[PDB]
Amino acid sequence: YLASLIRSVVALHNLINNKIANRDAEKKEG
Amino acid sequence: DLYSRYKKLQQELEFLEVQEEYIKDEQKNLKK
Amino acid sequence: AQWSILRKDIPSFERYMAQLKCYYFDYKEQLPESAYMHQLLGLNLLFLLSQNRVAEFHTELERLPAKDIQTNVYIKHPVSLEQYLMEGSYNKVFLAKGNIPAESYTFFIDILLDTIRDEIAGCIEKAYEKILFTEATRILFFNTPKKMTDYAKKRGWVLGPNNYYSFASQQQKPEDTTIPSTELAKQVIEYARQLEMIV
Amino acid sequence: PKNPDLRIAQLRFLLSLPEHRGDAAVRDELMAAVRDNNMAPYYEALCKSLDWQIDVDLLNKMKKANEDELKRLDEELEDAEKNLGESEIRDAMMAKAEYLCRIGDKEGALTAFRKTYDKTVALGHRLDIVFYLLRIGLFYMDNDLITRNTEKAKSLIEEGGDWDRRNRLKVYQGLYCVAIRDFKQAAELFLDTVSTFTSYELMDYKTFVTYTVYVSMIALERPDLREKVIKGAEILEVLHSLPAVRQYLFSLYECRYSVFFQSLAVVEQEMKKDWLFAPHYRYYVREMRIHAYSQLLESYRSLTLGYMAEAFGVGVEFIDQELSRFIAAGRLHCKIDKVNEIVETNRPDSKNWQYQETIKKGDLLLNRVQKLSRVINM
Amino acid sequence: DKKFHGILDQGEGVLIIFDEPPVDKTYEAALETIQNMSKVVDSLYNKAKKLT
Amino acid sequence: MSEKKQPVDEDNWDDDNVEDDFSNQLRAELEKHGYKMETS
Amino acid sequence: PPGGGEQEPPPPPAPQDVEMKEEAATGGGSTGEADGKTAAAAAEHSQRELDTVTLEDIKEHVKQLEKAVSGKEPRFVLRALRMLPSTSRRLNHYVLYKAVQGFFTSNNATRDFLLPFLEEPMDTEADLQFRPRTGKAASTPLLPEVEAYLQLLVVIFMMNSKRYKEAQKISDDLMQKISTQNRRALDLVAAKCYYYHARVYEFLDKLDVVRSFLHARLRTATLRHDADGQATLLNLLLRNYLHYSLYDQAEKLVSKSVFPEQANNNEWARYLYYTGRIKAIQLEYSEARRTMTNALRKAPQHTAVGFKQTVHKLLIVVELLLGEIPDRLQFRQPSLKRSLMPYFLLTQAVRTGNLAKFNQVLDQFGEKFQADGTYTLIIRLRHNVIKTGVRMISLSYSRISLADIAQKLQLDSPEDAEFIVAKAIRDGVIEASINHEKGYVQSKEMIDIYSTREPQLAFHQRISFCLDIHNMSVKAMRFP
Repeated sequence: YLASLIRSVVALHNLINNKIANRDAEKKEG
Repeated sequence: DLYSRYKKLQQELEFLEVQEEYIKDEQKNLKK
Repeated sequence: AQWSILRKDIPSFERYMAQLKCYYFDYKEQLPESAYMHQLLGLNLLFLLSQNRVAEFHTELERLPAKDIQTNVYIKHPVSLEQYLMEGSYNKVFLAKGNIPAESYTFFIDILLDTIRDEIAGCIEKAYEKILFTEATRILFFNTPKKMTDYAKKRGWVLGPNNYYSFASQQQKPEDTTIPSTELAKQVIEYARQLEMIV
Repeated sequence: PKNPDLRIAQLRFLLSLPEHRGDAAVRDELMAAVRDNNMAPYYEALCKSLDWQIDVDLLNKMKKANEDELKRLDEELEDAEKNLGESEIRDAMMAKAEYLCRIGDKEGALTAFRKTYDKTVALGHRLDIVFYLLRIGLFYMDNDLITRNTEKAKSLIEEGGDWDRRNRLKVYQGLYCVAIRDFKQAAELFLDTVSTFTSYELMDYKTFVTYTVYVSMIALERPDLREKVIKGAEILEVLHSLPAVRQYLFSLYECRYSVFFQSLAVVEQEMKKDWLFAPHYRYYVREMRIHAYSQLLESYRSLTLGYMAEAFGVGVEFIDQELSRFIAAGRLHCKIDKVNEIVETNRPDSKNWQYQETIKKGDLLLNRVQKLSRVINM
Repeated sequence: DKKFHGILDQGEGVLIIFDEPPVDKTYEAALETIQNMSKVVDSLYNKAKKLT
Repeated sequence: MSEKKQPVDEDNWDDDNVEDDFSNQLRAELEKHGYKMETS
Repeated sequence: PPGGGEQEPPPPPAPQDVEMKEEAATGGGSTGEADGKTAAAAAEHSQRELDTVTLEDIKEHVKQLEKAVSGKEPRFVLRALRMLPSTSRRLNHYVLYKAVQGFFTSNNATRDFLLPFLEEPMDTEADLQFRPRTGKAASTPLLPEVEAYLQLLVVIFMMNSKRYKEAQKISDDLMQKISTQNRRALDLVAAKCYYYHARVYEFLDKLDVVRSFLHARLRTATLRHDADGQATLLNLLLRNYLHYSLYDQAEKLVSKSVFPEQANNNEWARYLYYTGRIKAIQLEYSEARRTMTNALRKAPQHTAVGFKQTVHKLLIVVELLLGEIPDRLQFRQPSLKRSLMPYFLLTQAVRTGNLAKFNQVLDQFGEKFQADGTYTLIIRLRHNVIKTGVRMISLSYSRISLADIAQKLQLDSPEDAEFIVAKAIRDGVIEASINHEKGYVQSKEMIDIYSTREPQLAFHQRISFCLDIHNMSVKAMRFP
């Protein structure tokens, strides 16, 4: 519960930080 | 065109299987 | 179908009944009502209860809108029968055997009661060691029958000094349960494998 | 006007809903109703009570007189005297609405309160109007007004003045006892019992002590209940006045269970005479009956229910049926028995308790990141 | 009142004395992190809700 | 987000756990539950 | 005209302007993302499709006179769009014809010209390169055309429009789906056309005609690869075969196509509803109620939606087929008032040992039970009338005399109390056992559920799921 959960949430934090920074550079190209 | 497109997809597919291989290999060897 | 149940034939009775059911599987069904249908289904509904297809029993009952409750004792007889198998009511099955609106349903009910007797047997074939002949009358059935000779020759249960002997059906349970040591050591390995190896 | 007013709302309940109880409430309400000029609310109350009597038109012209006598005051005032805000127009027109809260219905009073609320600038006059809305929402138990203005009292007012909020602390948990919140929020801020005089803002004292001692033995069993209510001394003064309430306390704490039921029998029947009463009585007793069982099964692990037949009350089959209903309820963690007649208990260990909490909270967060992973990635 | 670590029996009239487990700390520190991790998923829940 | 699976569509405020437990067991709880003692 | 007619000019033009620029930017955006970066699952495809379920059904119902949806057909009657000048010619025509329909009156669709609004919009050089445009702008004019509901020579306007649109879909399915995969669009297009073609076959005769074609679309599905195509068609193919009250369920028991394997939280939700309906009727109760529980907690994000009222209705029945019952009506709705009163008063009688009240419920509320598709409860819930208390007793007591349990279960005979408890343990209600010597029904062993390897099993389940989220997240997060 302490190692598998917390490592997943950190990688889940890297989801949203990627997908926000992906499309906000995409929609602001032009 | 219908045959020439088919081989060009194979050659690229063989290539970018090699490039994903050693980058996965290099990233392992880079951690040391 | 009437000839199939009269001649005591198991695979052929369901063979003709399926094609009969395929003919009530008619897509364009104008089809004025052949008055033998409801007891024909009741033959199949009682037969398929008898071979312990209870999951197929209730999924067949979908096709009747109001004949289950309003009328039609031919279909009302197995579903009242199956209701009696539910709660605790073994004996009402064996008492309401002697009431059939149709022909006697004899090739269905004798296999039907025999697959009730082994459940009473499989309850009483446990490691609970000894009972007497009056428990055979209560639990199994039948004050002095040929059936006590039947279970004497088929099974044990021999009447000794006014006592039946049922042997211990008890298991031995050889357990260590640390013997999941290889598979538990295996189970740890794919943990660290799936953490690593994708680099 | 509003200050001794809440006893009337007790006699509105007590006369009406127990239909057998129609003897003594009307004896000291009707003589109080011909007093105090109470004219608008009692028409429906006279329907459920004895049908009619002609004092209606007597005080109708008398309620019209004092309506008109002060209406002509503040209309001449606003046409001659030219101050605003908290002026003489203010305190005359709040005297009209306080004439309405004492005499009329709520509706003319509340719209005059909203008429005069935006004419104020001082928070002290604002909060005294919010005192009036909270009390008239407590008259007619209307749960819509009281939820709003308490937030107005917290957020919009009481970042300013001070120690007119303890008057409404007793009103925050007056809401919680008329709600089903008989558990912790009531007993937590009832615990400051240093408010004595039976005022409008402190509606009674001795019954307030009985309110905070009934609700107190559900919030906590022994995380030092005995310091806050038993080693407490200012509470111990006035329960020395009431012998039955004190006996109800010390029977439970000093483990006298047979006299505890006789005390609890009086409490439930005495609870019947209350107007915030509907959440209590079917829930209060059954929570305390299972409260006494749980600590009694503690310190034993091989109890016999024949020992419940005299140390506890009587009724061998009565303990048997009531434990059976409570074990099947998912509470009262023990295992009743037949012919051995031994009430064996089973309580979990540390590890058997901790493993259950982690598997409940584990599947909660697992389900929580199930759904979150499906919202992302299309 | 927790002055003593034992238990009684009515069916035996017999007092039994046992001890207490002090090893609660690891599971106790475990499930408090789940209360923390429940709030950070709620923090990422409305972060994805506020903007996709 | 329809699924086209729609086509048809303290008084009792927090009571239903306590109500599913007991409903009508002579809720006055005194005339038998406290009046055992004349039978014993 | 002075009351409502002066507020008639404001409703066309702003839905003519900014609602038009929705699919203008989306259909432009979906096309270029079909051209480059063709894996556009993380794009505006989904939420626009979430809009076409929600928004455009409530954005417009009629075909929107003064040329908002009645103008769409003179708007897209003339679309060449074939070469880069032919697009830039029509991009000038996107400026021109929308301005004319915003200013003046084009061809006004007075609910009757729908087949010349299917030929000539499809004619005048309309492309199969813009097959999402033809796919969307044929499926979206179903919705003014069905929801008029006048049904006077409009059933064939439905019928021709679907067969036109699906022949365009077939022409995609055989000819050059070059990096496009319109199945993402054309799944719900195949659904929305056949929700109402099912409704057409509700007003008239049976809908096995749909199912033979729906096998054929599922035959051409699952062969290419499954990207929601097998998922959407499977719930559709299951629904009529469940809607028919014939035998009908062994066809689904042999239906070994159980895997969509990912369904965007919404197909998988109601898929678990229909297979829970199946496993409940063939007496697999314990597996049914836990996947009904999984279906209930999977899509609650709705507003009094009615199928949530349906899955909540079945799940309390199957747990009354297992003895236990939770609180149910604590989330009362504007529509749950009708559905709480039978079932709460039902389980009121189930928990008691009363039967004359229970039959009074059946005579009172049989019509609703027959309306809900749950005839079968009376033959199966009378079983658990005796099985509720014997589970309750075996949970409460520990070692009961079978002589005493007969009066407690009001069984009126001590001798068959062996038989019910035999039925309970053989079917596995309680793990207790009978001493057939002096009346004992003794319970289990002492609780040993920490030092007997059982905490490792649950701990392995939570490893195998949580780090599986981790690996699925890392692959899904980095596209660039």
